[PDB]
Amino acid sequence: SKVRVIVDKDPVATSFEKWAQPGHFSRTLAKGPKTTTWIWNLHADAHDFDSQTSSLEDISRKIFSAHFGQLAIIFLWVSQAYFHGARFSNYSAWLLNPTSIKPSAQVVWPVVGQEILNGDVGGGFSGVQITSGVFQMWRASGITNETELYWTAMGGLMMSALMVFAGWFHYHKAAPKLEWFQNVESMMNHHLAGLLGLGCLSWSGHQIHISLPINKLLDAGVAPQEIPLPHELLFNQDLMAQLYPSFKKGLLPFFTLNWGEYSDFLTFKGGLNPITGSLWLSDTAHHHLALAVLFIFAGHMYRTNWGIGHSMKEILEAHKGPLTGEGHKGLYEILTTSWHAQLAINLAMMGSLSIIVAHHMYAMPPYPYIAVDYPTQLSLFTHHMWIGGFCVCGAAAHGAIFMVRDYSPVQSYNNLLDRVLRHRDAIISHLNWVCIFLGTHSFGLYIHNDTMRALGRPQDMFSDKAIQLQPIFAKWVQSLHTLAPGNTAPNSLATASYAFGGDVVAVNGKIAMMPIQLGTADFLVHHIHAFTIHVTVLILLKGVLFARSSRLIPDKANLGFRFPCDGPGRGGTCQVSAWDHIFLGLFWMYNCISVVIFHFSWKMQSDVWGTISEKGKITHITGGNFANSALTINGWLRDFLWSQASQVIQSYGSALSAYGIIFLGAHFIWAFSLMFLFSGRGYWQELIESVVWAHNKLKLAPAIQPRALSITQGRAVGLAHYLLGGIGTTWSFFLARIISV
Amino acid sequence: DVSGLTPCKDSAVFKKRLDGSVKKLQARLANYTEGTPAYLALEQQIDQTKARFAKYGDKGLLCGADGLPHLIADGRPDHAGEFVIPAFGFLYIAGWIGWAGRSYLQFSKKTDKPNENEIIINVPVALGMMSGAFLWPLAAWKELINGQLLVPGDEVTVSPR
Amino acid sequence: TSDVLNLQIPTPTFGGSTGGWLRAAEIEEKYAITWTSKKEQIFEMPTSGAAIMQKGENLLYLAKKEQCLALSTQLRTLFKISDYKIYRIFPNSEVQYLHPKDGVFPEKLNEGRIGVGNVGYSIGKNPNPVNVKFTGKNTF
Amino acid sequence: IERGSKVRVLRPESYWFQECGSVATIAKGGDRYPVVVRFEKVNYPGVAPNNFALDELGEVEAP
Amino acid sequence: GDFLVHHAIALGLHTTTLILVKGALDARGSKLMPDKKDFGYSFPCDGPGRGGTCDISAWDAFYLAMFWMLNTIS
Amino acid sequence: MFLISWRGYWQELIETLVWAHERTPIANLVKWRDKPVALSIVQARLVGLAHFTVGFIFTFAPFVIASTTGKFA
Amino acid sequence: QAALYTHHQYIAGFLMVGAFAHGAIFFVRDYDPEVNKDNVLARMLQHKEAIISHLSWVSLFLGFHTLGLYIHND
Amino acid sequence: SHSVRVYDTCIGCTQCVRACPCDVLEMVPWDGCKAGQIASAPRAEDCIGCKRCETACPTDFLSVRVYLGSETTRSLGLTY
Ligand code: CLA
Ligand code: CLA
Ligand code: CLA
Ligand code: CLA
Ligand code: CLA
Ligand code: CLA
Ligand SMILES: CC1=C(/C=C/C(C)=C/C=C/C(C)=C/C=C/C=C(C)/C=C/C=C(C)/C=C/C2=C(C)CCCC2(C)C)C(C)(C)CCC1
Ligand SMILES: CC1=C(/C=C/C(C)=C/C=C/C(C)=C/C=C/C=C(C)/C=C/C=C(C)/C=C/C2=C(C)CCCC2(C)C)C(C)(C)CCC1
Ligand SMILES: CC1=C(/C=C/C(C)=C/C=C/C(C)=C\C=C\C=C(C)\C=C\C=C(C)\C=C\C2=C(C)CCCC2(C)C)C(C)(C)CCC1
Ligand SMILES: CC1=C(C/C=C(\C)CCC[C@H](C)CCC[C@H](C)CCCC(C)C)C(=O)c2ccccc2C1=O
Ligand code: SF4
Ligand code: SF4
Ligand code: SF4
Repeated sequence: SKVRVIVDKDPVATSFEKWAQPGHFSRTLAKGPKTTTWIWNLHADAHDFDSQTSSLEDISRKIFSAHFGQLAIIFLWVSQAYFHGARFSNYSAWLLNPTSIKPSAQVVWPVVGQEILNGDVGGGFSGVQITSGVFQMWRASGITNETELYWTAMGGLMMSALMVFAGWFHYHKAAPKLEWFQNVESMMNHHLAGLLGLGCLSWSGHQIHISLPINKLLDAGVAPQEIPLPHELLFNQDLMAQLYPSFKKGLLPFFTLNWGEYSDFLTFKGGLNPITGSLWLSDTAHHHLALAVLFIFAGHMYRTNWGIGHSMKEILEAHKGPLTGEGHKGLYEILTTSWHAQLAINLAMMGSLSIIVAHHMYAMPPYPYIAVDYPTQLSLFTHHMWIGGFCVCGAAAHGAIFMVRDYSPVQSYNNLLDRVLRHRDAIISHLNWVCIFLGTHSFGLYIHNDTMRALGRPQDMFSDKAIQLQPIFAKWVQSLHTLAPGNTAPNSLATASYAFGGDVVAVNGKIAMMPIQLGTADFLVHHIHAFTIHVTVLILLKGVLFARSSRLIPDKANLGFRFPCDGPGRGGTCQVSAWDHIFLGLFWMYNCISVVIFHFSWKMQSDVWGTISEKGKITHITGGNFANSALTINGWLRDFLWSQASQVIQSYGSALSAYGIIFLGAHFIWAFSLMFLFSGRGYWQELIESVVWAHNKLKLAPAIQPRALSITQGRAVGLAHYLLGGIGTTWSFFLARIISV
Repeated sequence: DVSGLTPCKDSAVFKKRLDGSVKKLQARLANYTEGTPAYLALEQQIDQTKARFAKYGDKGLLCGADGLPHLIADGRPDHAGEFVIPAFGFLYIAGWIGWAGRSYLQFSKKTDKPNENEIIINVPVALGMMSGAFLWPLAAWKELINGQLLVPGDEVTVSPR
Repeated sequence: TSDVLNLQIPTPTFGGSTGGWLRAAEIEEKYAITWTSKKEQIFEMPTSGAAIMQKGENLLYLAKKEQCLALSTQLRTLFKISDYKIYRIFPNSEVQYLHPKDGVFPEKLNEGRIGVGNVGYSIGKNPNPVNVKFTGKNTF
Repeated sequence: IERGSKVRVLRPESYWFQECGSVATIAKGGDRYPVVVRFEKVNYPGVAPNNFALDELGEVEAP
Repeated sequence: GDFLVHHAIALGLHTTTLILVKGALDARGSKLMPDKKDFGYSFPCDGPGRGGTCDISAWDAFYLAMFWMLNTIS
Repeated sequence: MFLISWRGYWQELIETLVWAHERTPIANLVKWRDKPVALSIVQARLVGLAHFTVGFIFTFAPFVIASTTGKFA
Repeated sequence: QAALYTHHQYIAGFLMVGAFAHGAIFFVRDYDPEVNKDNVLARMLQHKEAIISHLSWVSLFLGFHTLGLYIHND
Repeated sequence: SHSVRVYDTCIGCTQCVRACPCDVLEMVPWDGCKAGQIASAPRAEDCIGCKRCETACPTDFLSVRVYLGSETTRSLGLTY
């Protein structure tokens, strides 16, 4: 038995002693503050466990306990949504009419005149409108009662207390040894089967036994208070057979492999449910079954205590070719002896997954009546875009940290990491050329369109009435997807999503999903997206590759991961660290995500969202102006920003006035960022000296000497303020626009 | 009166703003059933609006052509309910805060670990100075006359110039 | 030592990198470092990558003095080699000896060195820049 | 001045100009700046002491 | 509104005067750099040592006050 | 650009571009006389400030002219 | 009428910044401390900390109060 | 080339010589301090100006001073 549980007993005593000794974790900060830099260094080095201890075992134990604390915070955050739905919401009135009642689960206290924020959301309720989509998520689970929300909140509180106790227990009572964490094959098998496949299996079971009958009865017109309770549906084959006439046969067709008898509640019809404008829940349960079987099957791959299985060291070391030398040899030790490498991979995967979630949940609305809730769709898309962008920047940050700290040349000789590091100039040069080519083309077409329209030459533009740039490949892929049911998806009733072409889906006048037509403006903005992604990749990859050394500075690894410069020498070595590369790439991530969400908002308001009247008359929100106005920068400025800021600037005196307040405040914070971003430390230090003179004159000098913020801290403060102001301005603008139309 | 302004109790635009403010909430009130806490909250808002406008009329504020109260920071005695009396109140409170901070600074300087007394506050002594700073205009004057408030000037560090 | 370099010293086995000297090393200025090893082991190159240092005597060409001194710092703070020599090769095959000049390291005192750039007063007693106006000289 | 004296620094380019410090050691030799003064406030590099000449200290308190 | 915007204008004038006067008076030296006159009116920095010396010259004070002048004129 | 990003990033980028031009066929016969380097720190501050000011003037003048011209009052 | 006013105000801001810039240059490389011993100009450098600190107080007071009034009205 | 000067407030604690990445500084004998040595800059043409020596000086307002001046192919740190 090689895979075993080895655990130390009572390693660290639980005491409130180092709570009163701040900065105890590091050697330098524990000696007490002399200046007002020890405070910021205390805050910056709190989670840098690799610089506190040289033992990987203690670092891993700290990571595990911190994971438990994070999971406790997330459980409390789930419990807040369930409790606010139970006690502070209009979820019942929304259930009785989920097309005219606006969801709201957040009520303000009247003290200062802020009771105007309690708007008329419908159903005899006053509160702030909710764009989280938790109401549709609860309706997709069959939570028609307000008691089940309360008990879900109580269970979430219990689970959060459990995670707090587990975090204390695994650091102070039973902390696992280093050999426990390095069982990556066992961890991989257990995650792939028990977490993913068993979660899919249990959720498919809940779906089949609770959400399918309750949502079927809800779509049939039965009021929520006359629907059988989920425990009355769980153990009633007669009632389920009344709803789905396949439970008469019971579990026997499952074991006899006659799975075709279960096609009443396990379908592959595709498309959207016409009643709710969402995916069929039978398709969802079938999807979760397929995923559960696939994940449990995949969790049987890696070797554990028994002789069957794979070793991941042998898989990696067998993959090598002529052009790559030793191949993947030595990556197993890298990924089993370093946490920063695992962050660099997992953050990239999680950011890309969040972006995939954003692209998939708008064209395929998975919750009932979420497609006709336009604020929910816009908020979810923009949210997951921003989360994905932040995580994909953090992946490059931790790759740089690994390259500075945990890299070893003796371990990684002539493998893929060494070969990548030995030709980094070619990579950075060619990616530089690609960035310049994409930028010149994609942006100069916009500038050329601006010039032609300003010179009174619309016939010389890059438009559909002019020189055309038709995205022929995307149109071909759309035509392939539209013809998939029957030909390349023979057991399919409808298309995967209606964005690829097909039929307009309408739920009580509003458009749920209709085909999205691609023109030359779509070609132009997709090339803009590719260019912005490429420049962000250029900055982050240059930071990762040149983290150890460069032609300018041969010993950059000896200076650390983050450091301000190496003096004014060599003409100037400002922002040479990989940290400054992450700092510069975060701005370009912000630019890319802002352009992506602007494209989404304008295209969906212009060509998808709207109303339908008699004889299929489609009237969109903005009037189909994306095709001719998204070709010029002036068209963007006038028809998107100026035209859609009318809702956020006229929100004063109404229930949306908080959005205007946050609009102004986020503009203020964004402008406040440039103070740190443009200026430098020495001026502020001299001004602080001038203030310290007056303080010394009035016997007011603090013993902790006041200092200006450090150069790295000044850059970090400016970047954080810039991101907060930008995301706040876009947040308030989107929410105030899309709530009011 | 001053600057051509009229009293808010004698201004028609102020009363028009009153009527508009109560009519907006009355129009918001019509979609709620009576006895519900939303209805009670809205009528409480209406009563609060009426009380606020009546108070602004009664306090003697001057409204302009827009029907909004205009504060006279001149220093006239009949407008001392404006700036001057909150000026005295804030000056007293700000001097209180400054003197409490200065007294705790002196105490923390006179100890053995001045740095640790500023990130970790000696709460009993801090409360002592904090409550004893209520007579700051007298204590500060006594320290100024005694020569303990100000450093001579040749003892504070200065840049070379 | 003197201004002599053995051109036939074996080089560390390196797979070739995109960090080496460019065209202005056979045109303007080139640097080399020679050291003595006791065993065959792997060291990190200052121009990225990893190279195996040969057991015995080694020779390595770089483009600037900073790279040679960074490699010497690596050969000191890590596995102990303290007899490295840094040269400067001109395009006309002329070599000039730079590091360990007087034979000993600069941090250790050596009798026979002359102080260059020493100033006989504190830094706060420099002349004002008005007194050097229209003269070409400076207050250093 | 002696060891343990409290002195005021008269060097204009020093961080502790017109500030009080404590004499630590007076070296008896050819040193140009023999007196060692230790201060309670660190400078920008964080260094507490410095070497000073006998004419750069104004003296405040005898040992 | 004229009162409020006149106070804003006074704010802009005083802050631009602050930056310019501080640069002019600390052009000859400060605690962070007592020998600033030896390095001239315009120089990049004094290195990352003793905390960091970004934007320490009087030329950088001009460069900082240019933004504030543009702000108050706007 | 010039106000927020500082020399080091651009100097390394210039060095990669120098390798690119020196190590490509056909185009390496064209040789520069002055070695390309990044802009100096004070030069970068000046260039970014001049950009800020020129953009400031050239975005306020059309507004203050066209808004008055577009209303005649 | 609009263009001439904006013209001359921006030019006024430019000249105002340049005057202080050249005063800083004069302090850097034209000011003689021995010629100006106890002068009306050297005393400006003697109490420069008071001047910068009081400009700091005026600017902070004005900014705090006019931004607070504007945000209150908002 | 930059110009490096060492003033008589040197204590001979050798940190500037160790911090130098371009072999500019070296220790010469002296009699003005307890250590009997003062720093010197005999190879200021190899100075790059990174001011690592000025970060390593412990004396109040550093004794070794680097003034940025003319730029050459060595002081710019150009490999091309
Ligand atoms: C099938 C077994 C199993 C399961 C379910 C998990 C599940 C988990 N592990 Mg884990 N692990 C396992 C085996 C397993 N592990 C083994 C064998 C090893 C050693 C090789 C590890 C080593 C390991 C490390 C080192 C870490 C984890 C972490 C995690 C969490 C990942 C965060 C997440 O996705 O949140 C999803 C959240 C939930 C699913 C909430 C439920 C939480 C409980 C604890 C899950 C199990 C409940 C219970 C068994 C099911 C009862 C069913 C009942 C209702 C009928 C997750 C709770 C990470 C973590 O977050 O640490 C805390 C982490 O750092 N694991
Ligand atoms: C899985 C997520 C994850 C994890 C575990 C870590 C973990 C770590 N990161 Mg990391 N990082 C991440 C994501 C993550 N990061 C992402 C997504 C980015 C891109 C933005 C980065 C960018 C990054 C950099 C650039 C650096 C790190 C560093 C570190 C290390 C020390 C962090 C520390 O002490 O901060 C302590 C925690 C804080 C100081 C709190 C920060 C508070 C933020 C800035 C403000 C948040 C504002 C809030 C959202 C909204 C406020 C609203 C307002 C109205 C109040 C640690 C190993 C540092 C290091 O040295 O690594 C070795 C380092 O230099 N990370
Ligand atoms: C609107 C402001 C703006 C603009 C135009 C740019 C432009 C650029 N940045 Mg950038 N940047 C900005 C703000 C801006 N930045 C800010 C605020 C920051 C701070 C975070 C940065 C940080 C930053 C970094 C860190 C990097 C860039 C890079 C780039 C370049 C991308 C390559 C490219 O496509 O160039 C092509 C030129 C354009 C896209 C702009 C002009 C397009 C015109 C309209 C068409 C062509 C005109 C032609 C050349 C001249 C004809 C007219 C002439 C004859 C008169 C490009 C020069 C990257 C780079 O240089 O690597 C390649 C890079 O790594 N920037
Ligand atoms: C109680 C402590 C205290 C006192 C008496 C003063 C007194 C003074 N400060 Mg000051 N200051 C303080 C703390 C204090 N400061 C702190 C903590 C900071 C950092 C944020 C500053 C930052 C600061 C600047 C930047 C400036 C002054 C200036 C001034 C002078 C003019 C008044 C003014 O502008 O106030 C304004 C005061 C502030 C904006 C800071 C207030 C912050 C809090 C509210 C005060 C601290 C209270 C403290 C926590 C109480 C704890 C003690 C308790 C345990 C008993 C005056 C001598 C100005 C000057 O030089 O004019 C000649 C000037 O430009 N101060
Ligand atoms: C009568 C007015 C006047 C005079 C005689 C001078 C004279 C002088 N100044 Mg000066 N200055 C002035 C006004 C004046 N200035 C004003 C108003 C300001 C504030 C903005 C300054 C700010 C200033 C600084 C900060 C500095 C000087 C310096 C100098 C000296 C050298 C000049 C030099 O090298 O420039 C040579 C010429 C140039 C550099 C040309 C640059 C072109 C500028 C950046 C504009 C380019 C933008 C362009 C128009 C964009 C086109 C837009 C289009 C595409 C649409 C010289 C004695 C310098 C000096 O030596 O001091 C020690 C110095 O450091 N001055
Ligand atoms: C909108 C952007 C913005 C804002 C708000 C500021 C704000 C400020 N800058 Mg500044 N700056 C900016 C952009 C900005 N800058 C840019 C882009 C540059 C170019 C690099 C500069 C360059 C610059 C220089 C060079 C200098 C300043 C200075 C100042 C200060 C002036 C004093 C003042 O107004 O105090 C008012 C304080 C504020 C407006 C900050 C907000 C504080 C709170 C949030 C206000 C809340 C209102 C109310 C009081 C709340 C009650 C508090 C509650 C706890 C009771 C102030 C902190 C000067 C300085 O520091 O002198 C003292 C100075 O020398 N800045
Ligand atoms: C909402 C929420 C919650 C809740 C949750 C829940 C409610 C859960 C549940 C869960 C569950 C309830 C789960 C279950 C599961 C189950 C399973 C997972 C089963 C499995 C089974 C199997 C796997 C079988 C097998 C077999 C076969 C088939 C053959 C052989 C034999 C046997 C029988 C063994 C809480 C409060 C926490 C918090 C908040 C949120
Ligand atoms: C009759 C009249 C009156 C009066 C008036 C007056 C008296 C005015 C004045 C005014 C004034 C009285 C103004 C002033 C201003 C000032 C200024 C504006 C200044 C500036 C300065 C500067 C800019 C500086 C510079 C420099 C430097 C920095 C350094 C040194 C050198 C020099 C000098 C160059 C009244 C009201 C009763 C009313 C009626 C009419
Ligand atoms: C009649 C009136 C007015 C006017 C006013 C004025 C004009 C004032 C002035 C004022 C002034 C012209 C003042 C000055 C001052 C000076 C000084 C020099 C002060 C000082 C102070 C201090 C020094 C303080 C200290 C302290 C204390 C005692 C407490 C707290 C803490 C401390 C330490 C800070 C008006 C029209 C507005 C309105 C009506 C009324
Ligand atoms: C202003 C500034 C400083 C000075 C900033 C300092 C000293 C920060 C001071 C932190 C304060 C004390 C934290 C608390 C702030 C206020 C006391 C509270 C305001 C609360 C509001 C929400 C009202 C730098 O040190 C700096 C360094 C490098 C680049 C740019 C800059 C820079 O722009
Ligand atoms: S950050 Fe400041 S000190 Fe560092 S190189 Fe840049 S200008 Fe010089
Ligand atoms: S670091 Fe400074 S004090 Fe020490 S020997 Fe070198 S020059 Fe002298
Ligand atoms: S500037 Fe750099 S290279 Fe020159 S002496 Fe100082 S540390 Fe050495």
